[PDB]
Amino acid sequence: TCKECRNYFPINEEASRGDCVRRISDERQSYYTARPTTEAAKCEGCSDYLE
Amino acid sequence: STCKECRNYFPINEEASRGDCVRRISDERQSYYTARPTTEAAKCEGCSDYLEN
Amino acid sequence: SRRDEWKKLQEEMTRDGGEIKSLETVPEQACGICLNFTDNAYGSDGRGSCNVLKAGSNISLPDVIITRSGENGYITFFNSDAKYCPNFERMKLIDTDGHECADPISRRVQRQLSSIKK
Amino acid sequence: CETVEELRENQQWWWLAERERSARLDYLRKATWKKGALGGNYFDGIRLDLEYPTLFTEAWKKYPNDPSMLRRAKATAYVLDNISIFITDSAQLVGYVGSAPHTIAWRVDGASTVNSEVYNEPGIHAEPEAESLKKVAEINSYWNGQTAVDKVGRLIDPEDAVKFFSGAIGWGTPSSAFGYSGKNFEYFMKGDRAFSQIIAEIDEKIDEAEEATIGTPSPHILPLYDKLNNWHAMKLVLEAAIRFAGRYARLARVMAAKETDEQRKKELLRVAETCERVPANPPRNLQESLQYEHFVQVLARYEAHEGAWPSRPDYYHGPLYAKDVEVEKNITESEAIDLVGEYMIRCSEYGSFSPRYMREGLQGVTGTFVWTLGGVNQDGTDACNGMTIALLKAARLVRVANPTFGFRWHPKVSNEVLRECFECIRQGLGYPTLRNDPVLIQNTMHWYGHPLEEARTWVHMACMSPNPTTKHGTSPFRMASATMNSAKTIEYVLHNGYDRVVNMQMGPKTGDAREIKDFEDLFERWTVQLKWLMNLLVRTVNLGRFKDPEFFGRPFLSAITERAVEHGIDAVSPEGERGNAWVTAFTWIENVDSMAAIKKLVFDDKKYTMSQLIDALEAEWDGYEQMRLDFVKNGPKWGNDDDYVDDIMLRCLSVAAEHSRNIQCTSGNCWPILPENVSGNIHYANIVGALPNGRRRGDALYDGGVSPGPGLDKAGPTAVLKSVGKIDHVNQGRSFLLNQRLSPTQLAGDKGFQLWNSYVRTWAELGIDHIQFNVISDKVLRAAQNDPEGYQEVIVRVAGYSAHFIDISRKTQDNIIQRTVQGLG
Amino acid sequence: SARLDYLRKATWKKGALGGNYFDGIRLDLEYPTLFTEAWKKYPNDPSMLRRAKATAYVLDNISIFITDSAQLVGYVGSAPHTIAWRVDGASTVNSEVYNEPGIHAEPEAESLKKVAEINSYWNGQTAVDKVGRLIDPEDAVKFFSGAIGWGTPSSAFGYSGKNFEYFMKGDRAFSQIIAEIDEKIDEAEEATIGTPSPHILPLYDKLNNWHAMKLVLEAAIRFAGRYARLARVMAAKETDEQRKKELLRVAETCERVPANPPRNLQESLQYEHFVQVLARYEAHEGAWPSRPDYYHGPLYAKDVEVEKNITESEAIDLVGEYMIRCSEYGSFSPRYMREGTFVWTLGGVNQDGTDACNGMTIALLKAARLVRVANPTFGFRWHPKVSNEVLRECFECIRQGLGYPTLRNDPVLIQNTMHWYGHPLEEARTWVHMACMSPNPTTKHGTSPFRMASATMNSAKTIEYVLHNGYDRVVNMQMGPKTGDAREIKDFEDLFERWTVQLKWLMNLLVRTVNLGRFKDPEFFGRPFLSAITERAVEHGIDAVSNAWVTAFTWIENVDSMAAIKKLVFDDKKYTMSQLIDALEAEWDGYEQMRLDFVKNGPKWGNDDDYVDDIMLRCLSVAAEHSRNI
Amino acid sequence: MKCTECGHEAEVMKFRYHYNPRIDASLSLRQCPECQAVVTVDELKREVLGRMHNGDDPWGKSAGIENLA
Ligand SMILES: O=C(O)/C=C/C(=O)O
Ligand code: SF4
Ligand code: SF4
Ligand code: SF4
Ligand SMILES: [Fe+3]
Repeated sequence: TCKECRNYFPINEEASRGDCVRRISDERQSYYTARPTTEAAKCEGCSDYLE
Repeated sequence: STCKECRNYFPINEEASRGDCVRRISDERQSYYTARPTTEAAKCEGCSDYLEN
Repeated sequence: SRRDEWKKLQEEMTRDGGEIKSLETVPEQACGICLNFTDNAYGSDGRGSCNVLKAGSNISLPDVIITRSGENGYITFFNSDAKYCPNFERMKLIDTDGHECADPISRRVQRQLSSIKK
Repeated sequence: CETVEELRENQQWWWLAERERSARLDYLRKATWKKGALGGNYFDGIRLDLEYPTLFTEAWKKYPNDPSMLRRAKATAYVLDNISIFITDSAQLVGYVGSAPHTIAWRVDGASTVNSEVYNEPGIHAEPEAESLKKVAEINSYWNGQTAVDKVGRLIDPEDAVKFFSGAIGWGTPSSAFGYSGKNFEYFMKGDRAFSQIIAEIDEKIDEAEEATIGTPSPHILPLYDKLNNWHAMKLVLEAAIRFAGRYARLARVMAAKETDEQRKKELLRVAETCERVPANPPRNLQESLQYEHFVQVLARYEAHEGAWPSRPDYYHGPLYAKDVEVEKNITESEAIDLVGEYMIRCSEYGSFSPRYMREGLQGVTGTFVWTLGGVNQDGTDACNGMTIALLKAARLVRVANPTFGFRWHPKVSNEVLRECFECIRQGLGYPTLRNDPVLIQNTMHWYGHPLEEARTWVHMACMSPNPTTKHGTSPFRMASATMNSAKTIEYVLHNGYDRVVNMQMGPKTGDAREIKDFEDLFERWTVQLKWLMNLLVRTVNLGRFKDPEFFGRPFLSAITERAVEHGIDAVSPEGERGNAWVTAFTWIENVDSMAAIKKLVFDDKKYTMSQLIDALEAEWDGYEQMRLDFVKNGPKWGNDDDYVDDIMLRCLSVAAEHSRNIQCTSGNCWPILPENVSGNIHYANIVGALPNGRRRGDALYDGGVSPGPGLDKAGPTAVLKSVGKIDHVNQGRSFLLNQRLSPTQLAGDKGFQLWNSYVRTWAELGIDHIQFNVISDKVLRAAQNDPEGYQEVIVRVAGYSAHFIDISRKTQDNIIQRTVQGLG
Repeated sequence: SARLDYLRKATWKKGALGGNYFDGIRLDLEYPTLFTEAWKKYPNDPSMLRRAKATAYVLDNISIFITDSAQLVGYVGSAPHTIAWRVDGASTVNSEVYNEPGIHAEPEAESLKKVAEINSYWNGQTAVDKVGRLIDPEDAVKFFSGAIGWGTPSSAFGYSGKNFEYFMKGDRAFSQIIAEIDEKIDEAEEATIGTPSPHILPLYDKLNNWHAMKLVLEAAIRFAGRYARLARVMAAKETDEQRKKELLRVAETCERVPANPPRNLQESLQYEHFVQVLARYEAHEGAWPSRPDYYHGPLYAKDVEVEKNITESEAIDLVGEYMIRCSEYGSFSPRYMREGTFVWTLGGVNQDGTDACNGMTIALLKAARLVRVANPTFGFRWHPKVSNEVLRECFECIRQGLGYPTLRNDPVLIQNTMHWYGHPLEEARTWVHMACMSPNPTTKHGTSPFRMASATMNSAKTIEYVLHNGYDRVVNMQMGPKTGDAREIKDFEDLFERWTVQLKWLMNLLVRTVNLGRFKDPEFFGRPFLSAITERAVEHGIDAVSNAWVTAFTWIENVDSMAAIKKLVFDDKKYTMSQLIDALEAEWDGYEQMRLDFVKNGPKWGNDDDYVDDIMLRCLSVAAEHSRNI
Repeated sequence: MKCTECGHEAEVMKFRYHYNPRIDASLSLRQCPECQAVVTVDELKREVLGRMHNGDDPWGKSAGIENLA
């Protein structure tokens, strides 16, 4: 799921909830982005998942 | 057939398509007449009160 | 904050939606046949209160939360399933007669409960 | 067997009236399906109407974007177009709320709780029980959540919503969906204005509004657009009403074609012509006037529940009755009596589904329908005429329980009218209920500041409360839905504001009981509880009335009131209306009787400590029966001309009146209290626990608002009159219900009227506003209890309304039988 | 500086060239999707409370980003390249979003499927749809036909004024506003459980409004906390010490503001950018009223000149990056509206009225010079005693050709505001540029909460209606009032009377539509966040937006035609009155010689000819009085 | 107490209390928990005497002039 992913980060040691961090490089600028994630959620059709 | 052939159908006007289905109901307490709008083009289908001619 | 407490109680009272779809049958062990159930008098919608359980209890989930220490009773409906409630007890006298005025303690006037003989 | 002479000699009145009435009246009386509730259940043959809810839901879904009142207008227009309409075999007056005579109407958007009760109600669904319940569930699924009462509950403070709808302290619904409204008879019932004239006025207003909104842009035209929609809605519904009448006319003509009897054909043609005339044009004869009023009421009841029937038939049908029967003799007196009796029967036939508190609180009646008789004109002269005599005779002939009469008695009432009212009372109808007209005029003027001329036109709103029918006097909302269970105040003083029924802390923690030092502390605690209850109920009803135009909307009522038509506002809007709001107080006597018992046995006798009293009340007099008997017998009771209790009663009324003057309605008027019980003394019989006056939970509360308890009074009727007379009816309260019972043997014969007239003079000289009488033997009621096979026309006055004996619940029957049989003399 | 160069090079311009976006710009779909889901969640809530809950849900679940060298955070959109969409602004806007090419992602089929589903849900439930339904059906069909003009009569588009004195003095932040709202809510709750009276009846919906006002600020604070978490994560990833310090400072800034009043210059700038961004998550907000040099003044002066907390060049760097963050914002606009510009005000006078100009004016000028953004154009407010160095810097900046500052004559503008508004003298000093020609003070009572979108009037269709008796060939409909047949006239004065009776109806149509929209928009389109940051709305617990002037389009071609018709047809008699009608019905087809004559000797505007200026003055004067009447 | 119809021998509280028409007298209606029959009870001395039928009037009246107890 999310827990094993490289970019998933827990908000706090005791919080199951994380924020997903994706490093994205656009034509003109590279930037970070975050989106909430519940950490129990299936990776399912996630193309950005990393080991 | 349709509401046209039913004995319980009465057109509101001699030219108008719309009419009233008028039926006589009997209860254990009373008997009365009930009127209900009908388009005269609707098929009888599952109408248990339909009576031709 | 009393506002949050009364909002929680009101939201528990308005148990509408899928639960309204559930009214067709009553479970084998229902709140409506429990001895600790006090039926509502404002309407026959099936709402009520619990004399034993209190405040934010919960009996729907398998891991029931039982809080017997509180100020306000637990809002239960006549068709709520009681197979997971520790304190459930089948009441010995069910007055299904609906031709008499409301008795919250011992009268059940709902249609579904009309066939529940003791 | 059962000959007229024998029936008169043996004092039977139901079978005598059956014998007396004509064939048409007998058929129409036996053709009515009773719409009352036996306990919480309707009559066995009654069925729930699915035609009106299905049609209303289908039409309502078609216009999601329309405003509430315009959308309701369109929906009810579609319903009136497509609903089944019927005419009984021997009916001269047409009109009904439903699709069949044996069927009650369902208020779809009244409340989600009401819809759930509809689904849960046994025996009111059609033969395909699975299919009928499936349709009901399909309706409920759509209508669950977006209901006006749900909006009110979500808007008010959550504590108020939880406690109000808990069913322990309130007996009302804060919306126009359930309740009633006042009819502006001065607008649509003066012989110059009918639906066509109102439509013309609305058209003129729409024309000027559209001209304003099509020309120069100024802020004054900004509020016009909503007004336009309102006006359109009103006009639309009015047009639908005309079309509705047209439908009946067409049906009548069709029936006239089929009939092979010349007289019935002639009557059907007359009915067709009547329905073609009214409500479009002002009535020209008696039948057209009756049909016009019945049409207005039926359309109003299609609009909403309308649990009361406010009308003054002898004052507005009086001119046309005088023109027809007396001035030019178009129709004989017998035909006039036939028309009036069948009009009353048509009034009784109305039935609708109401919440459980309304169903149990109104045993045997869909609602309380009171028609005002007698009175005075706006000038002040006697307003009684031959139409009043006709109405009294018709009521005696038909013996219909639900439509009752409130007679506005004034000193110059003609003796023949008093004799007819006494004859109606003596037959056991329970009505007319004599009302002291001058003190009621003064009461209206003092409370709401109505002008004298407007106040003279008052009619009963539901049971007791006067309400003028003028342009500003009339009230369009049931502000009395702030009903209170008065016993709750004293029960919360003794239980620290905790209620066992709802398992919730209801009242404020005025202080722990069991330690009240002196009577002053207890009275202060009771004052705190009473003020809390009044504030809660009045705030809830005030917000309901304020938000009703947006939540519910009423096109027809706004269409038939001068205020709304003139200003384009909704009817229930307080824009130009005098408040005329009051609080009803159920079981008021219990508070003062408990006060008396405590003040006597605890503080002034030291017979019992407060600890023993509280322990006995917690144990509900179990193992303390001797203590309960001591509290009943030794404790002085109201209605015995004893200053010990009467002073406490006056003090309670004084503090209540002071608080009423403090609080204000949506219009800024006062909130006087009205002691009365109806059948609420039985609905709440299990909601109020043991009290120091000797009651036990499950016992019935006291019958009337200010009447003595069952058997508690011992001095006699004169002492009751004197005790009630100590109340200043003009100042202390809005009105006070005084139920009483008279022995049929005493009232029989020549001298019965003289005794009744002496009692009436005594009642009037003491300034008592209201009196009621119940004249029925105990043996007849016991026989009806044993077997209801023949006693289908036995009527008993319960509290502010009359009902058939074999229809009310067994507990109510046993309690009504127990009332004291006072002896005049 | 290098960071300024990188940030300038890393911006995706949101301006429209030739009336169209650049290729890279894309429409954001995450924001409309989240907003629609949240809207679906709560059907029973009032408009403002429902919008507050929807915006809170969006801010919780929106995708946020921090650029590689960014020192300020906050963006209206899910990515730097995307554009904002006002999903429930107007159904016409939604349909144009569907139609518009080039702003849809690579799965163009799927993206258009999602856009079509969103439009299907929002079709018939938009605020403009409600305004059109409330107006009379004929008026709605005329207005939304597009022949008379294009306008959006709702608060979803328009210009919003910000009560800067309320939340930008330094005393108050979002937490202090939340505390005051809590005080108001507690007082209202106390009232609603007290004595019944008609006075407390309005307080219920007022309580709901206050609840929405509080919810939006809580959501905003959580949004800044999310940005702080992202900053801390990026600090954990990155290794360079300077970028580590910058990211930690960004995290501290996002934690301090908007919850608490700013302590340094960076916190002040970030607080203001957060306020602007959260404002533009609510509606279109076609303008940028803010003035930086005044409300950031004390903090910048304290940090740079008072105590040398930060180096001087870093101030210019931060201001340049602030303007960069200003330029990145953009929302979709209708093609007619896409054809505004974010304008700030510098210099000016204090509340007392003495030399509000400080060192940050110079900082702003230098940052604009090196950054060279086009949209953030700030005009200067010139008092008679401006310091010479400030004007020298302004002239040096104007030399570079940036197009700003556009010096505003401050005293005459002050007197204009004094004369037609009647604001107090001290209030009139503290004014900002709200609309292209409108000033608006930033005090409590002086501030205007919201101004309408100024719908567009086609000043050419009225003449065509006059000469066609109110009938347009473009659309087979009768729109203009039928005054008379153009064939029978008497004089150019009678023709002027017909034109005037057409034009009065045309202008009244737009004025009535905009006025009804302005009246009804509290119920149709609530504004929770705008109400939160205005002192009046917080104090009285009312919706913040509770005169309308319409722009004229193509008014010059009509006066050209009027001059040609007045002089050629009657004064010179070269052509008869019927021939022009017959040529116009054929659209000058087969009448090439007559068309060339009618445009040749028919004088064009700009000839400096008293006869042409005569009709120009007449046509403008007659409309001016009608505008005055309205 | 001892129910007349069946020898259930419960406590006074166990029997379900219906109502007492005469508030000054000590006699009311209670339902046996075993046989569910409605019977008349004498609260003063706490025993059941007879079952209650519809026509019966055990209470009488403590006032009035017509049917006194
Ligand atoms: O609405 C009520 O409860 C009472 C009404 C009345 O007495 O008129
Ligand atoms: S990339 Fe996908 S799997 Fe990895 S944290 Fe983000 S959402 Fe979860
Ligand atoms: S009975 Fe049936 S078929 Fe006949 S008229 Fe009525 S609806 Fe039509
Ligand atoms: S089943 Fe449990 S929750 Fe329900 S009424 Fe009985 S004790 Fe209360
Ligand atoms: Fe037994």
